[PDB]
Amino acid sequence: NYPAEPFRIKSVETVSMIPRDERLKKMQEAGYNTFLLNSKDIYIDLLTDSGTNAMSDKQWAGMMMGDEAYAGSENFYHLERTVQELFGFKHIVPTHQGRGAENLLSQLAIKPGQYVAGNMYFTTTRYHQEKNGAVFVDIVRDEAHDAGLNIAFKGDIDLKKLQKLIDEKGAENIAYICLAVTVNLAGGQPVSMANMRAVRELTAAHGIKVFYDATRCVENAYFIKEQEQGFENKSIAEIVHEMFSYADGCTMSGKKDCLVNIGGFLCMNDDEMFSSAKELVVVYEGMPSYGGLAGRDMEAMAIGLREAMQYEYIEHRVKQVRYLGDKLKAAGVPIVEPVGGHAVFLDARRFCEHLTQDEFPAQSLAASIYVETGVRSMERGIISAGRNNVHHRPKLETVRLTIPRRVYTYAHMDVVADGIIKLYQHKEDIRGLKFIYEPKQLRFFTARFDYI
Amino acid sequence: NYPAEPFRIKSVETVSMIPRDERLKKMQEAGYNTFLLNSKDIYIDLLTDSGTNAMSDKQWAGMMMGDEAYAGSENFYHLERTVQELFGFKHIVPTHQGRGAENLLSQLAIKPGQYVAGNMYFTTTRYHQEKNGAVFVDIVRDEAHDAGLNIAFKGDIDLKKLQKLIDEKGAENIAYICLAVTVNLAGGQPVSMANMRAVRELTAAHGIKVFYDATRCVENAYFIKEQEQGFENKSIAEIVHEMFSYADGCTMSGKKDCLVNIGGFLCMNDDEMFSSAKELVVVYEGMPSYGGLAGRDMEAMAIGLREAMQYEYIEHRVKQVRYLGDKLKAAGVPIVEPVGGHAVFLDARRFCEHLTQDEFPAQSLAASIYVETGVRSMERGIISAGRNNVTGEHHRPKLETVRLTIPRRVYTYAHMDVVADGIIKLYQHKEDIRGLKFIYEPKQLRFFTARFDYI
Amino acid sequence: NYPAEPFRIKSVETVSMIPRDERLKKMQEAGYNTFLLNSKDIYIDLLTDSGTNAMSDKQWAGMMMGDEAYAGSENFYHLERTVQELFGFKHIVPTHQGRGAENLLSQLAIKPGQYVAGNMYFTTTRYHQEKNGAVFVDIVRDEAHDAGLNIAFKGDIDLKKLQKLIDEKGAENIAYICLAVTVNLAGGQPVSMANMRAVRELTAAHGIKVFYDATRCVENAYFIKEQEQGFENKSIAEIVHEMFSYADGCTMSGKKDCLVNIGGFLCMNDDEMFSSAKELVVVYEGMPSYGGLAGRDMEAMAIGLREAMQYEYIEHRVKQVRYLGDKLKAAGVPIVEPVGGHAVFLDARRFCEHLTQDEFPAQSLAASIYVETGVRSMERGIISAGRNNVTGEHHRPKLETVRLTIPRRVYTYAHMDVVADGIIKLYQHKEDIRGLKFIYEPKQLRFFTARFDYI
Amino acid sequence: NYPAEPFRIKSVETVSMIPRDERLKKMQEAGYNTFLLNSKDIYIDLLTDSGTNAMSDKQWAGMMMGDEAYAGSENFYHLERTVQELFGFKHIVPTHQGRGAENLLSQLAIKPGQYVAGNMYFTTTRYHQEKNGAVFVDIVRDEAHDAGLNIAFKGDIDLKKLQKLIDEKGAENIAYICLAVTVNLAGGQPVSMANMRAVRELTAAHGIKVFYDATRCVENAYFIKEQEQGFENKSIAEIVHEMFSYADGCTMSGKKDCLVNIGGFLCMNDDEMFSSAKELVVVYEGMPSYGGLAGRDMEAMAIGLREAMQYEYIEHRVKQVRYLGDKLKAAGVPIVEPVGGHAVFLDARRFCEHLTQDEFPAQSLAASIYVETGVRSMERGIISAGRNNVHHRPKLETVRLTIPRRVYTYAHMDVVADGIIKLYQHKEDIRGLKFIYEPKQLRFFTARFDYI
Ligand SMILES: CC1=C(O)/C(=C\N=C(/Cc2ccccc2)C(=O)O)C(COP(=O)(O)O)=CN1
Ligand SMILES: CC1=C(O)/C(=C\N=C(/Cc2ccccc2)C(=O)O)C(COP(=O)(O)O)=CN1
Ligand SMILES: Cc1ncc(COP(=O)(O)O)c(/C=N/[C@@H](Cc2ccccc2)C(=O)O)c1O
Ligand SMILES: Cc1ncc(COP(=O)(O)O)c(/C=N/[C@@H](Cc2ccccc2)C(=O)O)c1O
Ligand SMILES: [K+]
Ligand SMILES: [K+]
Ligand SMILES: [K+]
Ligand SMILES: [K+]
Repeated sequence: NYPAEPFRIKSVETVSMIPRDERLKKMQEAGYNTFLLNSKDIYIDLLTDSGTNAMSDKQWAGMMMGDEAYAGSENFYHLERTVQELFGFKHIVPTHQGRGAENLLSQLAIKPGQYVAGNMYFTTTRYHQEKNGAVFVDIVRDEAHDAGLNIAFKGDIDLKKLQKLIDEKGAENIAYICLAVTVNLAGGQPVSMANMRAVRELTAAHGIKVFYDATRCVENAYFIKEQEQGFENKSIAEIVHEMFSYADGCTMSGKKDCLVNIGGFLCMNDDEMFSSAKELVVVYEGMPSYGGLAGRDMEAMAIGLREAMQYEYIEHRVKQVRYLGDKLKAAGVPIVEPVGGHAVFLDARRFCEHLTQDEFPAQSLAASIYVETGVRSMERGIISAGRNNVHHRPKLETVRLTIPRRVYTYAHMDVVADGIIKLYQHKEDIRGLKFIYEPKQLRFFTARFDYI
Repeated sequence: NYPAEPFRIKSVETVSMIPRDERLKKMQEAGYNTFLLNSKDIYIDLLTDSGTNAMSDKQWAGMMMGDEAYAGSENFYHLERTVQELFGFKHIVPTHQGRGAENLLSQLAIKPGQYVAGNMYFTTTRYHQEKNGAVFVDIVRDEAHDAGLNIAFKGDIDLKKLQKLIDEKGAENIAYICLAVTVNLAGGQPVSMANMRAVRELTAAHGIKVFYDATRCVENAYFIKEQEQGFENKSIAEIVHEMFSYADGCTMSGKKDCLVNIGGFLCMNDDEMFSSAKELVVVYEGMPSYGGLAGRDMEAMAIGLREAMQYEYIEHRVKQVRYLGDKLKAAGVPIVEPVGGHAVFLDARRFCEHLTQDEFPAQSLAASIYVETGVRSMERGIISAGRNNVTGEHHRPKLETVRLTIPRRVYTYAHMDVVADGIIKLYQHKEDIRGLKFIYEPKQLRFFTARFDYI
Repeated sequence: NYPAEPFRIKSVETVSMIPRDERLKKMQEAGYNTFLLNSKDIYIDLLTDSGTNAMSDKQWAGMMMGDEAYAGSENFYHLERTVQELFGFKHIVPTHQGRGAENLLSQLAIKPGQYVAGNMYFTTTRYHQEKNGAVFVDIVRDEAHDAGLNIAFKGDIDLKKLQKLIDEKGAENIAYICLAVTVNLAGGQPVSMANMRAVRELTAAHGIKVFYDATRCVENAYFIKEQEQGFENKSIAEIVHEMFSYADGCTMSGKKDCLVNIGGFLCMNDDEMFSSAKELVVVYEGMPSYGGLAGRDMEAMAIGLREAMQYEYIEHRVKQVRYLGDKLKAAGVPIVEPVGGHAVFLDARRFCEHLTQDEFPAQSLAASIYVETGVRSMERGIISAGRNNVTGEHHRPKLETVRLTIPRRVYTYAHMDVVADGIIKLYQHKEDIRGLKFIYEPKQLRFFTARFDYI
Repeated sequence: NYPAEPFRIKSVETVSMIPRDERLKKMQEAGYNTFLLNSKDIYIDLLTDSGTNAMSDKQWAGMMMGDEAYAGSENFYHLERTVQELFGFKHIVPTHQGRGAENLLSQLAIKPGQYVAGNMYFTTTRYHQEKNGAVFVDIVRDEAHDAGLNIAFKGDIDLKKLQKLIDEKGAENIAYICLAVTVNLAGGQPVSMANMRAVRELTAAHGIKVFYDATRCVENAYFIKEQEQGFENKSIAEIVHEMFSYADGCTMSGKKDCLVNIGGFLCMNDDEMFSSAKELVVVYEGMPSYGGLAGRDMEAMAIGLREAMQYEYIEHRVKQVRYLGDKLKAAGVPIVEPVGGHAVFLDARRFCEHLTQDEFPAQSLAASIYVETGVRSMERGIISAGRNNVHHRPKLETVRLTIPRRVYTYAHMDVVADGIIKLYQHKEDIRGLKFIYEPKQLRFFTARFDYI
């Protein structure tokens, strides 16, 4: 039901084990904002799965083989051929991480006033689209916004919505479709191959380009192998390769499914766009031959992307997340369903119905969770959705327990679940928050609170 | 209760995950001898807790700071200060691992014909004692030889036996007392502080030296903290320091409780013996300032011994082993009791009570465990006992066991479940396990390269 | 005098050692464009001193201690304290390297139509200034444009030009002064402390901000210690701290003087600009607590910046480059003078005075150097200048040079001899060097992938 | 004439650069014994080439791939096949370093009262021979004991002496011939292939076994390629393999020519001796499958032994030593000739003729050299030769400047030479030593002196 880790522990990261009374003072020193906690005071850090992964012995051997040459590095060639083989795109440009690739794509592929349509959006991706003049259009199925609705492949694009956008706006005014795998904001929900194929067919008939946000494509491939009829006999690598065969290019944060702590890249099949991409990468990232990465990190990412294709690794990755979700759900703790590939999302408005929204139940729930167990989590609701000129009220008001790859055990998942549940058994005791410091911008990062 | 890992995974070691049918072929190519399996074919390797530990990020940082100088390495001085602080001995000599320290001690402290008495024995330790002319005497409590008896501090020396030896042989004819912590041969059983003090008191009244085999002294310290009344407010480091205050020196395999993959050392308080040890170490190991270790490894061992003093680390280490024993015992699987600090020992005589010992039930059980789970375990039964080469008969040990030896910080509870679930499943059909026979038996060291086939 | 390396080799990087005939084939397969050679085919790679440095054992120990947390990493706090101590700025934001910091600064500090004035320019720096609407003005001393003039502190800003700009355009229309240390385009020439103070004094009287391009500020500090009277009793760290006391902030490529393979940062004293920078860094680089770097790299950069303050290290760094220039100059080989902190620039116009600039003498000289020695160098001449795409004509730079760029702590004087001996041998038969012509020219970034063949 | 380093610097070992006045106090704190100096106070440490080498990036990648299994390690199999391929012996037993292999060989191959004959001897090797009851006989050519005599292949065995030993003692009373390559005590002097072939032919005709001390066999192979007629077209690896084809087994300290910081092994062709070796290694070293080494060190040594076969590496290794020797000899500094593979040996009785032997000119010369430059060196004369029951007066009274592999540059060699020469230009100023502390045993290690 829940497989054991398909690897051994090679080396350990020492943690402190400071007790509850001391954690309380550390939380109070952070003004009750988990973003202000220091890493040295954290037992289990579930802020994000981005860049927090444990590398393997083979990756660390590659780390000693960094060819740091400015051009012509063996590490660059290894990453290049690995991505060409596993993803099937003609051209690759490394970037220091995913939002560097998004910066390049959005400048290369958007004319001001055009539309970018996607299955929901991610913060940085949509910023770079809009900064370059695009209008974002959400074409995900309506169900993906219903947090409790347990349906498969919730990340799928609604073809009816895409058709409507083409009819109302015209194909020439659509810069591209942005298809993300998995869909982070919906809870890490996967996209079916049938949907990628149908989106490809409809866009190609109109000459519209498709670019993937590939950041968790291996988790997505696992959901396809597990749940999409006809893929039970296909390897993860076969599934990944077919996925990208329905795309014109992709942006990738290697910090996610390539099992590294830094790294990303931009892929594309078009030669002229590749030429333009090489001119632009020099401005922001570095020469096309390293893209703002040390040689040893191009090497680690090449090795990690291939490790991620191992069935047992990605099965265990996803089922470990699922174990945390299953234990919370069996206790009645309200969560986004179905559990996604990389995180369990608490529904904090359901958790703290005794507190009003304006008392910040997600922030105070995250604070309570650290004090009782030593775990940090992130905000994924109104605050992240931004404010609107004419707030950006989201249906998904979530607190994220984000699982780094290969870092934690099921016993760590139990510490997390036991603490969230023991809190949930006295849920009414948790206390609302009020600001005592709020900056104008990026407030989730440095704002400070106190109890009402 | 079983605590969560008081650490995170910093990096992982790749494993193959081959399925049962392919494990059966690897087991057959190994002649059904788990000692012959390739490491790359093993998912969970419980052959030994020696030298198989996972180091920390701080140790690996130390590995980048190896001062490889032949004499005067900063890493030696760090190892020296650390052992002087944590164990309290005056002098320390590094050795490449534990049996190199034993070689030195036995040459330094034994005159031929003298007796060495200990709480049971370990093979390398006793060999070096006997090779240098000592006669071994077991002075452990009789309870330690009852593998089913669930009692605390089973490793304790019987003071009456030690008193008896002093009276019959004479104090001047006893080279030293060899007190091991924990006691490996009894299943990893701890020694109480009460016992260490009484032994120190009795030997000191007669001028007799006491040297500890300190290889799992931190596991031992945890049992004292957990179970000896009056130690509940003492830190692991306090307990360790007090333990060694009752010895004249020690031999240590860092490969066990110092959380490293190689390394050991010899400690002593006597200045004259220290001079002689420095003269001998150059013969077998290296200079007194590196003792057959790279500078980076003295550094890793210095850091790891200090890491081992963290209460939550050693609590979890010992309770992870206990989890494995508890789950087996709850399904009725026969094991040595109580569970020791580092391993669970299956009682293969009872597990395979349809087989005779001449059909090698421990060897066969270990083969079955690997086939069913990808877990390697060690035969510790008639095969490892060897054959009497005077008579040609097997040595027939009372203990016919399979050792599930747990490396420190390498595995999780889910790995422990893989081990337990597969053993419990084997146990539910234990009568189906077949006997083995030799098809190749070397003259010596037969457990290492012997090959078998099913009867 | 040329000091010995004030370090030992801890580990080496394997190289192939292919002979001349096989180097000729690799050069031909690269289309005679050294930017196209494979790193594995190069013995001594002098393409750039950026990101190619050798780290120390202490830095590699830091690499094992990467706290990879998304926010609040211990490595960030270490980098923060270190830069606050050594540079003296109030606020620091990591960026993945120097041009990421430049992107942020130019967006934060420039209103469209304003002027940015500097001591010459660097390509990425000036691009981000112009992309955000600034007009660039060169206020370096006229001497810096005379490549043969052997004078000290050639990088100094002409205070009269800065005064002239303030009077003609108005102080409110100057976004900031961009003072680079050293000045790359003049050959790596240093700026005097006297000049930094005078610039600070003049700009402060008008409310004008000053930001340093601090990429080789430690090389710059060494020239001040060596050649500016009154600094002979000052430590490198004292000089560095005083330099930055005359700026409102800086952009830094750690890939140069912080002795790392990746990393950079943005510094400033202004609280309001710091808030805005924290809002912008999330757009392009990452959180203010990692800025597009792994935790291990913030750690390595923190350790390396502090290592760079050691006098003997930077003395040897700069004198190793000087050794290369001196040996070339003594054989009559034409170079930019005086030699800068990080590179020797061959004057390929004069070296190949039998070729026209349209025959690409720098590109060809660099191809010849690799064939004869296995040394890679960078074309910094008409090819890198690019083609005017409005008119189709080459951009024709006054400087037609080959850059021998020296990575820090990677090479020895014997490697410098390989470079010099081969160049001197080429020079003794310089008339034999052939012109090149395009056989493939990309529309943009032509120095990176253009291919050539001999005329 | 002197090639540049055939590698780049990947990482540096930080040193202090403390000046002369501070070095003087550190030397005085060491009682004027370089063995008592702390490594952190040393710029250039030339005490020994044993275990002090710089590893490569590929070796450090292998260090991250340590398979620490007690039996069946991939690292063991790699070392095993590498040694079988490069040395050609049937069986290999790892040991933690060379004297662990000597302990095994001497117990396996010596009956009490038998003779072991060799081309000179080394300290640990001869101790293990004699401890197991053998009588040592030196059968090196007489010239090898003449330090100033510049002749090629000074390490060669005198076949006339070997013949005499067989005739006087009888073949059955000779346990084995111990042939070392190079010969350390003679100054690192090489042995010719012609001599290894002739020793093999004579011993085999009498049934006498030959075991090599292989510790610097790659340096030896370089001397053969450079100087022995007919080997100029042979690769280093071809030469090494032919060398060991004239032996029944060998002891190897990997700490020397295998380019590692720890490690060694015992090789042999005989099956019964291998079986006996496996039983004995368990007592002293570890199981035959790791022999007292971590897996990662078996890996590093397998990689390093193959790196040592690169012609340009070993040419530069030897010529760097030769450069130091040439610069001293051009200044009139008296040295052992010809310069050997691993060290330059000062002749300190010729250097300090104004001081008597009993004033310890070698010790005080080593002290002076550290104070003026930051360099440590070792004693190789009477003190190392031991005392005799009925001193062991040696013709070779040498101070060794021992060069670790891949650690230092020619500029470091110049610091060393310039300091020894500037001393030699005022040689008469150096001051004799007297004991202020002398232990009974191992006195070179901890004894303390003062100036007369
Ligand atoms: C689907 C998807 C992502 O999840 C993604 C990064 N995720 C992140 C990191 C992050 C970014 C912004 C605010 C908070 C946290 C996550 O914590 O979820 C990026 C950017 O990649 P980058 O971080 O490598 O620039 C692109 N697409
Ligand atoms: C020819 C030869 C060697 O040189 C050798 C080691 N040399 C050493 C190390 C050493 C040993 C004893 C006293 C002083 C220094 C050297 O400094 O010269 C060994 C022992 O190997 P080991 O050190 O690996 O045990 C065997 N044969
Ligand atoms: C109580 C005690 N005292 C001394 C030592 C020696 O230390 P060292 O020389 O190994 O460092 C050991 C180590 N025991 C290992 C390794 C082993 C040894 C022989 C056969 C199989 C396995 C095991 O129990 O597996 C020990 O447990
Ligand atoms: C004075 C000065 N200011 C800023 C930067 C940017 O720093 P960063 O973004 O590289 O970290 C640099 C780095 N210069 C490199 C790299 C390079 C860049 C373009 C073409 C070729 C090579 C070179 O001189 O080789 C610099 O020298
Ligand atoms: K990270
Ligand atoms: K090991
Ligand atoms: K780099
Ligand atoms: K060493």
